[PDB]
Amino acid sequence: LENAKWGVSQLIQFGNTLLSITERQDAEALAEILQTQGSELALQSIKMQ
Amino acid sequence: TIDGQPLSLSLYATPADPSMLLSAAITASQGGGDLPHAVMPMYRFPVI
Repeated sequence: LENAKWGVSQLIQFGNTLLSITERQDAEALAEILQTQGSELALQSIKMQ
Repeated sequence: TIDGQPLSLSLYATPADPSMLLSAAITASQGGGDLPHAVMPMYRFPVI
């Protein structure tokens, strides 16, 4: 039971870390796509000026 | 004309369009960690 509780506590740690990694990944991809479309809008605004 | 102004109008050349700036992320590739030499200790398997 001590060995099993060890392994399951390590698995809890890995699941928490995987959750944090995938939400950081999603926020990073969001910021990247925001910068790309901001660049395109800046080009269009220069063409308007 | 009589006043020296031209009858035929002038040519209007097209200005250059603003270009789109490009960036890139070049990537590297370093080697992995290679395994060192193993030493045998004095304790049993649950202790080590």
